[PDB]
Amino acid sequence: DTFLEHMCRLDIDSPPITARNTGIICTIGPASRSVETLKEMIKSGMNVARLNFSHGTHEYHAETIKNVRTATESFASDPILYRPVAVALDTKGPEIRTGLIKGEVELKKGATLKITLDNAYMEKCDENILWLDYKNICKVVEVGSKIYVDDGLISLQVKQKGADFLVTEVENGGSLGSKKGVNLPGAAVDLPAVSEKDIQDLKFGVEQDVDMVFASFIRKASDVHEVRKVLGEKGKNIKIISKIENHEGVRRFDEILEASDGIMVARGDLGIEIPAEKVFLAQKMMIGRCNRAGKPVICATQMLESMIKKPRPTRAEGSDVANAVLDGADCIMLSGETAKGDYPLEAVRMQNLIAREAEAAIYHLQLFEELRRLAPITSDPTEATAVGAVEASFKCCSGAIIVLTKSGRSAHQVARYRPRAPIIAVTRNPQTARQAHLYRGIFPVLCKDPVQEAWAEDVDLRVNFAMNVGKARGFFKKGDVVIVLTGWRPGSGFTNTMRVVPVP
Amino acid sequence: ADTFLEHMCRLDIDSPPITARNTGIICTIGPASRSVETLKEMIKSGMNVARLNFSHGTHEYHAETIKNVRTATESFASDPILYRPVAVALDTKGPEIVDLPAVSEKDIQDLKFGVEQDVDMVFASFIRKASDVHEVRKVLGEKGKNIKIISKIENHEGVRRFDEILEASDGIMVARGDLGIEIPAEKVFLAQKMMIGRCNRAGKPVICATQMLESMIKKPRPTRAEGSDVANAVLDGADCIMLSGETAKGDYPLEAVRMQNLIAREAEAAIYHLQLFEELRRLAPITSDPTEATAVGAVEASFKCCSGAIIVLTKSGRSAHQVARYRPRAPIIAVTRNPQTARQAHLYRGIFPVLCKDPVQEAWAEDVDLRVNFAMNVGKARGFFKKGDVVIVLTGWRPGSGFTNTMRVVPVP
Amino acid sequence: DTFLEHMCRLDIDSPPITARNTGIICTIGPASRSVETLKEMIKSGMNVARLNFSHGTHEYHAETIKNVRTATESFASDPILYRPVAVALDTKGPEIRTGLIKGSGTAEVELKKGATLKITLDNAYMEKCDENILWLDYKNICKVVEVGSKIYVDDGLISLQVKQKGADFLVTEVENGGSLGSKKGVNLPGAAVDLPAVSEKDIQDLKFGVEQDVDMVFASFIRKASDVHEVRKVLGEKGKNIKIISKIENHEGVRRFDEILEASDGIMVARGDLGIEIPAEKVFLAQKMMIGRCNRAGKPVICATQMLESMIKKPRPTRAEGSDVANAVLDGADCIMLSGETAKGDYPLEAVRMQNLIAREAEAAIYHLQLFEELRRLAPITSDPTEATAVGAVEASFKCCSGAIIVLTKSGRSAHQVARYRPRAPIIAVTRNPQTARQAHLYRGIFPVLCKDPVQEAWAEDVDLRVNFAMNVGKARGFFKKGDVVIVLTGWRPGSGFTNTMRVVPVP
Amino acid sequence: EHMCRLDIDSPPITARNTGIICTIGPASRSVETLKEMIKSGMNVARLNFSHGTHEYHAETIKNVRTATESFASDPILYRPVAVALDTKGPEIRTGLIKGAEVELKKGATLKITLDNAYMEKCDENILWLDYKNICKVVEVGSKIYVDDGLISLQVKQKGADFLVTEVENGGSLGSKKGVNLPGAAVDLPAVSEKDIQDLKFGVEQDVDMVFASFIRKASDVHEVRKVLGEKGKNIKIISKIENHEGVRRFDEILEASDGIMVARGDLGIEIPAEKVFLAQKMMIGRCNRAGKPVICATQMLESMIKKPRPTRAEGSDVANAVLDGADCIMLSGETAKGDYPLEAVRMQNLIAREAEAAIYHLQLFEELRRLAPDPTEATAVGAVEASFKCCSGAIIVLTKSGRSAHQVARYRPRAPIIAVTRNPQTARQAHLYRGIFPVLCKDPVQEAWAEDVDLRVNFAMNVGKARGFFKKGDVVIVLTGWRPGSGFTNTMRVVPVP
Ligand SMILES: N[C@@H](Cc1ccccc1)C(=O)O
Ligand SMILES: N[C@@H](Cc1ccccc1)C(=O)O
Ligand SMILES: N[C@@H](Cc1ccccc1)C(=O)O
Ligand SMILES: N[C@@H](Cc1ccccc1)C(=O)O
Repeated sequence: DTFLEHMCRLDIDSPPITARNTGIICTIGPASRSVETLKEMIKSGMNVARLNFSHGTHEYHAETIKNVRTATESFASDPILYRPVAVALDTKGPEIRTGLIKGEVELKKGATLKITLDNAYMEKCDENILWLDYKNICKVVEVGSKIYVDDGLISLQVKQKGADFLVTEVENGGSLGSKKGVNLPGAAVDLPAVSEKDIQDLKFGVEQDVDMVFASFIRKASDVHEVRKVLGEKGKNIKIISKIENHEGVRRFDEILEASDGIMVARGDLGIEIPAEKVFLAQKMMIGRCNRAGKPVICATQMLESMIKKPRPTRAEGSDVANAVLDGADCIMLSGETAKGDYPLEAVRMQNLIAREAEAAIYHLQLFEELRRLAPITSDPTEATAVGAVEASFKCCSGAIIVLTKSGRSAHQVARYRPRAPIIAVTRNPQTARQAHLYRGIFPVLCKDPVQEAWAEDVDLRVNFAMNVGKARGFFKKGDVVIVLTGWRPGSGFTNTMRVVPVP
Repeated sequence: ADTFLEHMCRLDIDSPPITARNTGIICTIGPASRSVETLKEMIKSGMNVARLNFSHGTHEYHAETIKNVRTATESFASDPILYRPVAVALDTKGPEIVDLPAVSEKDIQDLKFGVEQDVDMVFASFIRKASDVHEVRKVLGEKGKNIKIISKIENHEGVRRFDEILEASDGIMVARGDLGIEIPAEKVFLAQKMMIGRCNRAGKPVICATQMLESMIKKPRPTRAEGSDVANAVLDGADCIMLSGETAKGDYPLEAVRMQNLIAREAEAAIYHLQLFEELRRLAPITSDPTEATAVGAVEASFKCCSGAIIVLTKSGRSAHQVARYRPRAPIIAVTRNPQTARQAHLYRGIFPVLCKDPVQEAWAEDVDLRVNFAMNVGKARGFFKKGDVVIVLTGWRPGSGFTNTMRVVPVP
Repeated sequence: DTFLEHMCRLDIDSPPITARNTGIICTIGPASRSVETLKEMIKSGMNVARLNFSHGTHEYHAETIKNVRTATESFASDPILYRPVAVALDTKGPEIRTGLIKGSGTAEVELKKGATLKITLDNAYMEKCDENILWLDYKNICKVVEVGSKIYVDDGLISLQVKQKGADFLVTEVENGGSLGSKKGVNLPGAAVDLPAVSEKDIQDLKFGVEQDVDMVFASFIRKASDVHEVRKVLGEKGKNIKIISKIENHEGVRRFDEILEASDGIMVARGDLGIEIPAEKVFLAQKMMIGRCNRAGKPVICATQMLESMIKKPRPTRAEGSDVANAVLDGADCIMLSGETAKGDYPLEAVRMQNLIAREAEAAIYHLQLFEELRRLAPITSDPTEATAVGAVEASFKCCSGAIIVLTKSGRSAHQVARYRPRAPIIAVTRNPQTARQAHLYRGIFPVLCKDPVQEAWAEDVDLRVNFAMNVGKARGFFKKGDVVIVLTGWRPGSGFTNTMRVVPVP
Repeated sequence: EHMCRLDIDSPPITARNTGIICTIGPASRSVETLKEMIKSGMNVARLNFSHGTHEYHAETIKNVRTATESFASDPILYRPVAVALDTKGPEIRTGLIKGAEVELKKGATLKITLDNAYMEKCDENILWLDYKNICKVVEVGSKIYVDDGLISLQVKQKGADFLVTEVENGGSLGSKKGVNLPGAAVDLPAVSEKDIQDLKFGVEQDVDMVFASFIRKASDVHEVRKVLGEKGKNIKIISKIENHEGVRRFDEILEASDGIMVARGDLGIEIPAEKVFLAQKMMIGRCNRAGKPVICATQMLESMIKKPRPTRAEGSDVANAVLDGADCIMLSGETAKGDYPLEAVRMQNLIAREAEAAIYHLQLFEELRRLAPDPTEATAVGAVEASFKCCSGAIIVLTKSGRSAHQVARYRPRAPIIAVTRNPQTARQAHLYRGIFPVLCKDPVQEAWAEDVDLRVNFAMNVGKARGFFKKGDVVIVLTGWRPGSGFTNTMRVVPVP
């Protein structure tokens, strides 16, 4: 009845029998590359596998994808318990990176550091000289500008502008390693959004059959469509997730969202570009707008960073990941925790626990009450059935909303209204089953059975397939009642048929 | 905005904060912030309550600090319009290494010292049950009966028996770091949200402590994860935010106070006051106490006739406290001649307490107008409202009233 | 959003664009028995034909019923524009009547105000009544009345108060004076009269209704729940599908309304003779209470008597009658019954036309959204698919501003449960059962249509044909057009257990 | 819905919140009868200036005030009684029957004449009326209605000074009966010479309200306001809507008028009889939205002129007027010339008290809140809002001009509004507004302001406990100013009943 009293009833000693509705995306790297480890990671709750193309070769990532798909299809023998695992391609984009250390160096406060463009010191960086790959650096920043190196752990101040160099004073010190990312906040970064390397990697994704692309450093709508053109006709089905990681992306969010399939909120990279006391507002703004438009939103960076070396996360991390879920994030991404961490499996397992516990603190009723009031007054048959199905899901105490779909668009439209009941998406399309994980609350199942001659025989077969899996995952028992969404005729165009069927 | 989602959607990071910072700021005063000149700058920056950790330091050491807090505070007493009341808190040591005594021999000595030093509130450490709260109440006695007891939840048993503690206490402190080692980390946020929620329902203050801005001890800027951690705590419905080592021994104490003001004022824009009040009105037991009736009616009017503030003429503070439990968007200007209640009012979120130093007029009605006019001048100076605006004034009916039942819709002169 | 706003922007110069959703029942007597008149009455609005079995023999009514069906089936050649006409049998019921005054049945004796009068059960006085002595055919008068009770003679014009009780005699005091004729109705306010639910004639009349294949029975003078089941048992297994509408005619019927409603299919509020029993300042509350309780239950309620009585002699009704009928519609009544206006009056056609005008004007004053909003919260929590799909269809009817709700029903039940929640859009009940199409008129909002097409062997095609049939009628009646969107409720597979399927379909 | 919870056996547990206006004629003129009428529930006494001399009405007013001030000994039980003046206006009236009523039969021929020799010789064949310009404004086929529309005539032949009509709807024709000409450009002045003399007499008699007959446009109300002028600036003008143009140009009339009377009987003749119920609901609704009193008149308990008990159709009609949101309901011939005048007022009190049980006050308030676009208004909303929240027994309002209490009644609370006033005229005028229980304070003004309020609140608290509005332990809401000689009624205090 009230959100306030809903928070008052939260018991920590009471185990949560609420399904972990958010999708877990894991960055696959050197520590989780093997087939055997991936098998366990899928069981723990991995839904999407991210491949970071900032490092490694095409051949390296090709073997990674093979290991991901081998571990996934090891459960294909049992379609009742099978889980679709999506493949993701994270682009490098316009990055500025440091060189190599001669022979990690320790930087002291107030010390003079010379950032050069001379390729003689490319692989000879020390406590005095530094090299980076952005040739137009002295043309974009003036005297007094702040240069951030390695997650913004090392901060510099330009004392004097040079020709092919920059004289900087160290404000924040630390262990400066090789090949580290460089940030220039408030600079006219004139690097292309889609570099020549990005064009190579994006086309490789088309050939490796990726389900989604995480496009880095997206600043405007024209950037998104440049990624759309590179994917072309053969990659028209691949979902483009635009990563917001600077101030311009926050400023021009409306045009980015309207051009993109989804948005990734990189809170670490954003925290360096914009002031720290404003990042929480940007996260809550961007997630809320993605909820309004009904497009997937992923939270990345600074999630469980402590789990790279320790088998347990801290308090602040557990609270921060949970608050992202409460904001309305569809997915939450693990970076170095699963990529190169000492405890990759535990990083996935803890994420399942943190997200599942956050589910109890979500007041679903209000979300649907509010989303239907902003839902445009339309006569769209699918949209009217989507509202009606979620409306009926709350009133019938429904175990699930079974949605029969080919494209996924009808199942995605149900997810927009955020129901308590999990949305079982029945499909024969393997890609749309993988891509369904981007959305919160959608439980995708892949029907392997052939298309039945009669239309009614096919629907009842797919409904009974979803009924079996829903009972297997404990969503609903025998005496429960669920909602089924289908079309009316073969080649319908609209998923407008809603029926309230009791579970056999 | 008609919608909480719409309220989140319209948020703009480039837009300067329009709403004043309703959250309370509590600072641990130690070696770094002990000096009068530093304390003066913290009061200007936004410090409301001064904390003294009795885990270390002698009674001589703390009495010198309390004197310095009051030396810094009373320098602003020259301007009654701009003067800010600063509360003095006493954080008791608490038994450390369970049926260990609720109040140790040192704690009893420290508590009685607080009564002598005229402290405003006690942060009772390691509270596990209701008998622990009553034992602290016993030590304070009749001389410290107006001192507020804020129970510190630090263990698993503190969470399990929270309801008997809250009813007995005057307020609650969520020690998040201390709770983090006692219970699993993936559960602390739920415990934090439950406690803050139940405190909001009860009408009793709630404070968030430990692991707020720990990085500001050595660095002049916080990590963005801390900025989120502080903001969400405020967004849960917390009244006050407590800084520990950032102000006590850290290298950047003044910067920590200013950063606390910036985060909490930014988190203020993400708060939906329409939902908070409507839910608190529904869940509240329907009257029939004339004050609770007038408190609800005033908060509803603050939205309906779009008021700039709620002026409350209170003596003990309880009236402004019962208006604060319903969470209005407009600030609650609590006018009082009592210094202690002006100091203790910072515990409640949304209250701007002002100390009236004017003499009591022989005619009651004239004294009310004088107290109201003072609140108008303060409100205009703080930029809460202007001449054209309308405010809601709350008073008692006659000299020596048991109720604050009188309500006035009054245009600003 | 405001109900007051609706009243503020009402215009009398503006004709009603809102459709008349409340069913019209007409009594067929001497003035309207002719097929030609019955043809014109169906055109004007008539939905249900009422036969008053209080007068006229079985032979007389059988011709009228035949005449009603002759006039109805003349429009059968066009399935799109055909309107089913229901047959209603109004029973005579139990009635207390006096004897004859001093011989002849035309003789009339004056009665003093404040004088003593005696009532006897001795049958020797049955044709020997005067100023002092009166006779009643009710043999059990003494055991239902007590000292100080009221006895009303002839439509409540003569009131009496009993002073002393006996074994089979009553001495009474006269309060209301006037002339007293022979064999006239007697009323007992607040008294639990134990006359049998069905009279010996009613047993004959109810069996006759089954033989004439009636749709509904207006069971007269219902006082308790067992009275309804008495009529039910008489109609038997053969007349199980005949709807029983209980008539509330006295104080006991109002007091024991809940048990009557839970035992009946519908309710009739006969305000006229109910006004004789209970005081005038309480009749309107009884009317508003009973109609409200019927809406919550989801069972039809009809208002009767004192409707357009002036139209028996005049071509136009009075203001008070126009407002009285409109208020009854606004209370939430499903049907509105005409008595002497259509039966024995001078202007039976002008009466049916006027009823269409008032009931259509009242529809504008009704705020449809609120009716559903208050009925949604009061609906007890149930996981029954048939009721759960019904709430979703009415939810969408306001959401996507639908032209109509198309319901494929066989027994009527599916359409009834949708009508319970009162949507603005009409409920087109597509049925193959002729009786279902006729009985549906009892519910407000239901526009029944009779599909005469053969059952298509492919189930999906049989639905599409019935849906396209409703789509054809909907355009013809002007409920919706090409651009509009409608809601369709169906089963799932041939011989479905529930009507669980709902569709949002555009109009071709 | 609380409609299902209604019970006819249980006595009404709520006060009769609507006002009762009774017409005073020969059958209720006496002081003895008037006393019992005030006891039975009469609030406003209407004087119909269509009949009787100025000498006749002055004695009637005297008798009303003599009967009212007999209860003045007990200020707790005292009820203020208002005096109303109903103007004649543009009326058309028949002549006098020679030799008594004549029988008019359907199909017969009746001649309408303007001959002054025939003005007192009216019969079955010939009939005289006072409208001298009837020939110029009426046409062949036009309908002429006589005696409140009971008798109808259709014009068959026109003449220079005569009209030949056919009797369409027959009946019994009395003397000096009212004549209607629907759809005719009646060039009779809105304010006649008699109307000027009657209004000036009203000011002389110190009347509280004027019932303005046959108002078609806004300038008709302004013309009445001019005749009252400076001396009668505080007399409330209630415009009667009796014709079609009054409905068409309603928004301009309401703006110029203090209140509205819905003459349903006259309206049912001038417009189609079926569309009247919509007009009644529209005019009441617009009056409730504007915060001005609306009265329902004519065809209330008409059968009570002859019978001691009304029909159920009359009871259901009178109740529905209240249920539409009417402030007052007026009796005409039932109390003026009827055989049972006292019983008519008692039925009125019963019906309106029973109809009160079927009103959902929370619905009305939540709807009137949103349509509202000032400290006095803001405090008026808050008082009604709180009255539901703390189940208040009453809303006590200290008022001088009455406006403060009128602002409260506008939002239609469930709790009775007790208006404490020292102004006698505002105490009498307060009956126009629904849910306002006016009470006249005759106590001297206390030197200390807070003392004057606490004494007045105690006076209202004694009245409320006597009327059964509340008791010890209940909660009331008090509305006052802040100081003596103040602007706004912005003070709201919640006070428990001792
Ligand atoms: N789609 C995710 C999360 C999820 C689980 C269960 C129900 C709904 C969503 C998965 O299948 O793992
Ligand atoms: N109570 C705190 C915060 C606050 C400011 C302004 C209004 C309300 C609350 C203070 O006065 O400093
Ligand atoms: N069922 C009635 C009334 C009605 C009309 C239109 C829509 C709904 C109901 C008829 O067919 O005439
Ligand atoms: N105004 C009328 C009716 C009324 C009675 C009681 C309460 C409110 C109104 C009177 O005082 O007599």
